[PDB]
Amino acid sequence: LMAEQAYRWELNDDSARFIKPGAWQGTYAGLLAGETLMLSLAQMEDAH
Amino acid sequence: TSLKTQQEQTQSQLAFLQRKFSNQALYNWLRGRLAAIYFQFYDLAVARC
Amino acid sequence: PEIKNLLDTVYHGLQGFDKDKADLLHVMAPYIAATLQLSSENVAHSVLLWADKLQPGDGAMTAEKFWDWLNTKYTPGSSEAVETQEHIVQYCQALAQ
Amino acid sequence: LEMVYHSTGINENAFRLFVTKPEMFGAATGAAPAHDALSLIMLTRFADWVNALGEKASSVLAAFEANSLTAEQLADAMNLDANLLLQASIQAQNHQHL
Amino acid sequence: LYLPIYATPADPKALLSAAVATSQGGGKLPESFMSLWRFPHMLENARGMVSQLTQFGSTLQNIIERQDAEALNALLQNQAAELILTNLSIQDKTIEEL
Amino acid sequence: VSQLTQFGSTLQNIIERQDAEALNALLQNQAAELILTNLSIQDKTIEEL
Repeated sequence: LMAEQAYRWELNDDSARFIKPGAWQGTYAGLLAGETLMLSLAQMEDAH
Repeated sequence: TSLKTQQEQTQSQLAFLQRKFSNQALYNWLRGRLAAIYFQFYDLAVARC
Repeated sequence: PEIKNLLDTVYHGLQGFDKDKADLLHVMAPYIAATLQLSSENVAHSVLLWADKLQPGDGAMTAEKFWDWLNTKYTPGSSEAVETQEHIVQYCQALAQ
Repeated sequence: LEMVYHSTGINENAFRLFVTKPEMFGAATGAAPAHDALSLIMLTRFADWVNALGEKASSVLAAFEANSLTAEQLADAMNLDANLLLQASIQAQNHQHL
Repeated sequence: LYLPIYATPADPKALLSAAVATSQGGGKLPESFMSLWRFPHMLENARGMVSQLTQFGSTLQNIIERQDAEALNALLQNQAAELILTNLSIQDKTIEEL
Repeated sequence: VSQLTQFGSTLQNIIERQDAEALNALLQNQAAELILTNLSIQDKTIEEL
């Protein structure tokens, strides 16, 4: 979310939010949780 | 009596296989979630190439 | 609890989905396959087509209606009473059957 | 209390329910649940009944945790005649239990 | 003169096990913070942080698989240790037969 | 691309694991079903005696 503020200020797209709350799930001990963030940052890079 | 005990021991082991974490349903969820991530991330990779 | 987990997974996966970019059913099939203990993804796709043709439950449910309800009236992680929630449960039960 | 939980064999969510609301399990209202043998035997019977419900248990327990369970749903779960459970409930209501 | 009827016991029931699920709510996002790094640098930073998290996730999956399999390994030993006693009783009664 | 290859190795490991664990559960349900006939045979041996 700090990289997302940097994005929403280098460009002016205050509406664009890429990080979703669903990355962690306690049912499955939060396994795989980081690979959703990796995908979300790859979207934040490619849209930039 | 010995054979009847073995029936219970097989039921206890089957129950442990169903009740543990790291069971079938966790791996099914991991496969589905990872496959969806994998295809999205492939579309990003090929766009970059 | 199984149905609740299915709803959470589908809602998280389909967030940000675009109608014109791809078919809703094809995008929704993998998460349904993951939650309902299916071996193959295409089996879930066929099951969803069959369910859409049956229109299960007392309130005839389909992928578009289900997606709209999930988008609007669902708050994951909380136990709340919703008028349409019974139709959602009936549709999920039909899929498992 | 671990030795209790493992010996009883009860499922995780019904154990949570038992800890949080002893009244649902019929322990004396307003008191912490007892691990007295008198409570142990009823917990074991509850775990056995849940196991007997089989695959239906997932829905039955959820309907039990709400105030939702009815004669018809439980009769379908146990493969019994619905009229049988309805009449058993009527007879139980007529007679003085404690 | 009357030979009684040789009533004969039926097959044992199939034991049945109940498999229930557990559910836990969705997560909640932290408050975002503004910081002095141009995006390419803060992205190389975060990407490094995330790859470290993925590495903890792979270690965690390996631990989960290992500990569950080792609890099964201990279960099979306690179960064969219990099965041996009846064989000892059977062998002893074979001696008395001879 | 190297990140994508890393998702591909995780995905292969998951596929292998979940399929083997579904076989593990199959062998338990299959031995649980095989035990019943042994119980019937042992019971009829008692009647033979």
